[PDB]
Amino acid sequence: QNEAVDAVSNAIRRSRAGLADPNRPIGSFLFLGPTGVGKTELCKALANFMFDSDEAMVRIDMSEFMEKHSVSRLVGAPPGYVGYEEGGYLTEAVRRRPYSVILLDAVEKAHPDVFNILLQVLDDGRLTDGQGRTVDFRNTVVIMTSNLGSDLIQERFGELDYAHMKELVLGVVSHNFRPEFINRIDEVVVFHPLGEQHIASIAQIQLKRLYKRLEERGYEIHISDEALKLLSENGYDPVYGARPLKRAIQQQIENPLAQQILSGELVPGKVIRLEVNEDRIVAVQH
Amino acid sequence: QALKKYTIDLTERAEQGKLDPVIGRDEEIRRTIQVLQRRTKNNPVLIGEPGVGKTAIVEGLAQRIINGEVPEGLKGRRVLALDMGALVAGAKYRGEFEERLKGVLNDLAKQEGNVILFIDALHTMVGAGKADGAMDAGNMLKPALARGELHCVGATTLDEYRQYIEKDAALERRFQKVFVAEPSVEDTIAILRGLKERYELHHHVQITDPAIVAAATLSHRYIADRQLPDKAIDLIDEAASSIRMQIDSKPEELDRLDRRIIQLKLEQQALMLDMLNEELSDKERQYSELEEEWKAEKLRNKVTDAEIAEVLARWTGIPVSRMMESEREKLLRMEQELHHRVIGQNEAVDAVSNAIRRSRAGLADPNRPIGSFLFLGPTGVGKTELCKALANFMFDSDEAMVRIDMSEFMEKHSVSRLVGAPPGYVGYEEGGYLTEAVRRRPYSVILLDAVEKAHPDVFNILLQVLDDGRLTDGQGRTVDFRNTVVIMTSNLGSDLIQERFGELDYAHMKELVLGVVSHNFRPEFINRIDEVVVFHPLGEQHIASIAQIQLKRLYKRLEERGYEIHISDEALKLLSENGYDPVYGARPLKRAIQQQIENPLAQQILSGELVPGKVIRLEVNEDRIVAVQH
Amino acid sequence: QALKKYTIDLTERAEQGKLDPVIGRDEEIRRTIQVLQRRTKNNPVLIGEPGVGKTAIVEGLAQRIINGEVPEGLKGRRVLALDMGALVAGAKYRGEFEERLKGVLNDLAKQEGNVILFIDALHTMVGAGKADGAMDAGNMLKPALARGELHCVGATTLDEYRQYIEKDAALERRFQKVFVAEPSVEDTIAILRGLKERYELHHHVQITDPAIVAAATLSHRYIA
Ligand SMILES: Nc1ncnc2c1ncn2[C@@H]1O[C@H](COP(=O)(O)OP(=O)(O)OP(O)(O)=S)[C@@H](O)[C@H]1O
Ligand SMILES: Nc1ncnc2c1ncn2[C@@H]1O[C@H](COP(=O)(O)OP(=O)(O)OP(O)(O)=S)[C@@H](O)[C@H]1O
Ligand SMILES: Nc1ncnc2c1ncn2[C@@H]1O[C@H](COP(=O)(O)OP(=O)(O)OP(O)(O)=S)[C@@H](O)[C@H]1O
Ligand SMILES: Nc1ncnc2c1ncn2[C@@H]1O[C@H](COP(=O)(O)OP(=O)(O)OP(O)(O)=S)[C@@H](O)[C@H]1O
Repeated sequence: QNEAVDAVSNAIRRSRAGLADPNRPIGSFLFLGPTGVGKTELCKALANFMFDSDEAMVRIDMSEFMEKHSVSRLVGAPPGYVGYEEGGYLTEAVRRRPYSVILLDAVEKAHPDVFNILLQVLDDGRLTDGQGRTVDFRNTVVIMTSNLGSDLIQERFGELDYAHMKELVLGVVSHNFRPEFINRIDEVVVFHPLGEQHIASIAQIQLKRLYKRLEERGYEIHISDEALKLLSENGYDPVYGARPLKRAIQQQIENPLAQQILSGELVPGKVIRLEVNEDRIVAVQH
Repeated sequence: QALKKYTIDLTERAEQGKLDPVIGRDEEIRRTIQVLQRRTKNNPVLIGEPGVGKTAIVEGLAQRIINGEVPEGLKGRRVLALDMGALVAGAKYRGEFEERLKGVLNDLAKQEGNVILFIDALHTMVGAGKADGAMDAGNMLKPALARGELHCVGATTLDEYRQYIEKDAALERRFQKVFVAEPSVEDTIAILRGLKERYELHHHVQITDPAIVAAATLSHRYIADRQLPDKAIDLIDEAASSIRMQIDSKPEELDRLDRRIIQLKLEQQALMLDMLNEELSDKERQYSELEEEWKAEKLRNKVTDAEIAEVLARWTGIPVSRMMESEREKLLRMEQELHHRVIGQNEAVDAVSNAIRRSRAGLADPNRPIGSFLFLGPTGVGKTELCKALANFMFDSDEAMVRIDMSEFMEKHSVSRLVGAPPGYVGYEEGGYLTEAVRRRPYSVILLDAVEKAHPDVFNILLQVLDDGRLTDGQGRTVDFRNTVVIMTSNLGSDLIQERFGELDYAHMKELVLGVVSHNFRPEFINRIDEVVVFHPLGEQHIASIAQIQLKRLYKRLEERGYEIHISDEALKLLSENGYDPVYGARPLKRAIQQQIENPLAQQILSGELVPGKVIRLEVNEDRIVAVQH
Repeated sequence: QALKKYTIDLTERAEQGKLDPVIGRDEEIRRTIQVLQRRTKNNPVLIGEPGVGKTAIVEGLAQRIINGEVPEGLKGRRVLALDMGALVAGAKYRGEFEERLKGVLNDLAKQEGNVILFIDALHTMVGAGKADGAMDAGNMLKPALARGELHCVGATTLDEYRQYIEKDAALERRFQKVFVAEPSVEDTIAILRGLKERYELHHHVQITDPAIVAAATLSHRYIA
C-alpha cells in the first residue's frame, strides 16, 4: 500500500512545514478498498507514529450510528435533555486534545445524518456541539475507512493504472455518497488486494509478534523456511485479504503449540523449532 | 494566624519525609514552575484523568523545593495546602466564612509572595460557602487571582473541570491548564521502582522486579476501568498484602481447607442421606497432607509475577493465574468433559477446546476476543447445547453466560438494545444490554443464538466486537470485550448438510456451506470469524447416547420426587427406534421419551398406584413401555 | 465525643452476640482483609445484586474479629458503622455538617488506625451533605481515602454503583471493587442451616432439613 502511506506522509509533512490551509483540518481522508488490506492498520500505524500508542486516537466506530438519531452520541445532548452536562463524544474528546487523529471506522454503515455533521467537520474545522459552542477541528487528521469498491477492486485491479481505478471506484462512491461529502475530501486513496509477497511479509510480522508473546512467556522459537512457506501458501486467497494468514498461523501454530505447552511437554529455555512434517507443522524439542 | 488554622503545610511534610517519592514528570513540574513564576496569573491547574498523578506533581514540586533542585527564584518557598472544608466548617454565622477567607488572604499578602498555595480538587472552590449572603469563595479569590498576588495551584479532574469550572468563565480563565497525561507502561515501571522501596518498607516483604514489570504490563492490559500508575500500584500493594497475610498465620490453601473442614464439621453437626461425612473425611485428610507438607518445608515471602497474576485474576475474574494441577488436568481433558453433554460433533469441540487452550496458555491475540465462532449445522444437533456445556464447564453453571437471542432483532432499531440509547433519548441512563453485561463481568461466554434471523445489518456492532473487542455504548464509555468468547449459532446450510454430508469430506462441506454464508453474510463479517465449524446430522448411535443422557436426567428428576427407575435395554432400543429421523435431529427423541415414558408414568403416579421405594422397571409391552411395581 | 454519636459499634454488637451467624463467604472476606491491610487505598466495596449478603459479609468480618479468626493485624480492631443519616440530621446551618464530619475524621484518625470504618450504602455517602454549593461527604472524605487513613468498607448494590458512584470517578477510584457472587444452591443450604438454628430459636418451632433443601431448591427454581 505505497500510495496511501505517501498520501498520509505528505499530509503531516504539509502541516509541519506550515503550508497547511488553516481553515480546514489537516487531512480529510477516505480509505477505500477491500477487507483485510490494512485500512485500520494505516490509522493505527499513524497513531503509533505520531503519538506513541496504538489506541491513542479518537476511534469512532461508525457502524454504531446506523440510525438517524445517533448523531447526538458524538455532538451532544440538546438543551433540556438527559445527558446534557457531559457534552458529546467527539467534541469533548477533541476539545481536550486538539491535535489528535480521528478514525471514523467503517463509515458507510451509518446513516447519512452523520455525513451531514462531517460535512461541517471536513470543510471548515468547526462543529458546534449541543451545548452551543464551537470546537476547533483545524488541527486533527480525520480518517475514514470503507470498502465500497470491494468487487471492483478485487476483480479489476489488474491491467489498470492507479488513476483509472481511482476514477472508477470514485464513481461507485458517488453512487453511494452525496456529492457534497466527497467534495470536502482532501484525498481519497484506493487500496489494492495482497499478492504472495505481501502476505509473506505480513506473515513475518505476525510471527515476530508471536515470538514476542512467547518471549514474554519465556519460550523461544526458530522457524523453518519451509514452515513459513506452508504458512504463506495455506493462507493465500485474494478475497479476504491478510486475515486468513492470521487465523491460519493461529490454527496451525498456536493450537498445537499451546496444546503442548499446557500438556507439560515443552520445557522452558530450549528453542522450540517449528519445522514441517509431510503436511502438518510440528513443534520439536532438542 | 489564619494559615495555621486553615492550611496544612506540604513542605513541612516533605521536609520531615512524609511524602512518597515522585519519579518522572519532568515536563509537568517544569511547566508548573514556569506558570507559578509569572506576574499576572501565577495559577496553574493540573488537569488529567483520575489516577495519573496530579497531587503527586504538587508533592514532587514540594520535594524539589525542599531538596533545592528548583531555580533560584524558588529556593525557600513554602507550599501550603488549603483545605476548603476546614474553611467552611465552623462558619455557622453570617460572614464567618468570608472573615476566614479574608484572613487567609491577608496572611498570604503578609508572606511577601513566599507561599505557593495549593487547592487540590479546585472544583471544590467554585461555589464554596455560598448562602443568601454569598461571597462564594470563587468571588473573593477572583481579585487576588486576577492580579497575580496569589500563587494557587489547583488540581482537578478533567470531567470535574468541565462540570464545575467551565461553568464560570471568569474563574475558568484565571487558571493555566497544565495537562497531566496518563503515564505509559515504562514510566509506570520506573514509578513502581521507587514505590517498590516504600511498599517493601511498609509490608516487610520484598517486591521482586519481575513482579513490577508484571504489574504495570498486566494492569495496562486487563483493566480498562482505572488509569496508570494507580492500577499498577494497587496490584503491587495488594500483592504485598497477600504475601504478608500468608506469612502471618498460614498460607491460603490451608486456609481454604481449614474453613471447609470447620464448615462441614458444624454442618454435619447441624444434621443431627448425608453424602457429607465422606466429603468431610476427604477434606480432613487433605488438610493433614498439606499441613504435613507445610511442616516439611519449614511458604512464600516475596512478591513474584505469579502473585501479581493471582491478584489480577481476583480483581477482575479473567483467568490470568498460573494453572494449578487440578485445573490443568481438568483442562487437558477438555473434550472428555464436553462429550458428557454434547455427544458426537467432534469438530466443534476441537475448535472450542483449542480456543480456550490458547487463552490459558497465553498465546491468544490481545487485540481480539478469545475466539469467534459460527456454529453452522441443521436444527437439533447440538449448537446451543455446546454453548450451555461451555458455560457449565467453564463457569460451573448452565445459565451463566451472556445469551443474546438474535431472534428479537428482526428490526434495525434493536441494535439500540445492546448499545443503549444516545444522549437525549429515553434509555440513556441505563446503557446497553451487552455492554453493561460485559462491563460487569469481563470474562464470559457471549452467545448469539439463531443468528440468521436478525436483520442483515445488525452485524455491524459485531464488526467492531469481533475485530477489536471494543464496543462503544450509548453514554460514551467503550467496553472491552477482549477476554470473551463470542459464539453465533445459525443453520444456514440445513438442507445442504442434511443432503451432502455423505460422500464428502469435512473440507468441501465447509467450503460449500461457506459459499451459502457468502450469499448470506457480508465479506467483512465472515472474515472476522476465527473459525466457522460445520455441524453434522445425528445418526442412530448418537441418538442412542442422547437417549442415555436424557434418561439419566429423568432419573435425576424422579429421585427428587422419591422414586427409583431401572430400565431394560430393549426399551432403550425402542426409544432408538421411535426417536429417529434425520430432519429434526435430537428433539424427536426428547418428545418420544416425554410421551412414551412421562405420560403413562405420571399417569400412574397420580393414579395413586406407584408406591415409592419400589424399583419402577420399564420393561416392554407388545409395543408400549410398561411401568411395574416390584 | 463524635464517634459515640454518629457511629454504631458492630463489634460491641457482635461481642454482645446480637448479629446473625455468617456462613461461607470465604474469598470475599479474604479479599476484604487483603484490601483493608494496605498502605494506600485501604478501601474495599462489596458489589453484587441485592439479596446476596453484603452487610452479612461485614458482620461476618466483625464476628471473626471478635471471636479471633482474623490475622494478627486485625486482632483488636473495632468495626464502626458510619451513619449517613445522623450526620446530615441536625445541620441546617452552614458548615455544621462539615464540622460534624471533620470531627469524625479527627476522632477516627486519632485512633492510631484501629477503627475499620463501614458505610453500608456508599452511594448515600456520594452526595450526602451536598448543600446549595457546599461540601458533601464525598469531597470531604476524598483526600483521607487515598492515603489509607480511613478504612472505609463500602457495600453498595451494583445497579446503584453504576448510578451514583461511577458518576463521580474520583471517589470511584478510591474504592477497590470486591464482587460478591450470588451463592449456589449448596451454599444456600449451608447458610440456611445456621439460620435454621436462629429462626427455630425465634419462632418457637422446629425446621426439618428437607424443608431447607426444598427451600433452597424451590426458591432458586420458581421465584425469579
Ligand atoms: N498491509 C498490511 N500490513 C500489515 N498488516 C496488515 C495489512 N493488511 C492487513 N493486515 C492485518 O490485518 C488486520 C487489519 O485489517 P483491517 O485493515 O483492520 O481490515 P479493514 O482494512 O478494516 O477492512 P474491513 O473494512 O475491516 S473488511 C490486522 O490484524 C493486521 O495485522
Ligand atoms: N509520577 C509519579 N511518581 C510517583 N508516584 C506517583 C506518580 N503519579 C502517581 N503516583 C502515585 O500514584 C497514586 C495516585 O496518584 P494521585 O496523584 O494521588 O492521583 P491524583 O493525581 O490524586 O488524581 P485525583 O483526581 O486527585 S484521585 C499515589 O499513590 C501517587 O503516589
Ligand atoms: N450432541 C448432543 N448431545 C446431547 N444432547 C443433544 C445433542 N444435540 C442435541 N441435543 C439435544 O437437543 C436439544 C436442543 O438441541 P439444540 O442444539 O439446542 O438445537 P439447535 O442446535 O439450537 O438447533 P436450532 O436451529 O437452534 S433448533 C437439547 O435438549 C439436547 O438434549
Ligand atoms: N453468608 C451468609 N450468612 C448468613 N446470613 C446470610 C449470608 N448471606 C446472606 N445472608 C442473609 O441474607 C439476608 C440479606 O443479607 P444482606 O447482607 O442484608 O444482603 P444485602 O447485600 O445487604 O442486600 P442489600 O443490597 O444491602 S439491601 C439476611 O437475612 C442475611 O442474614
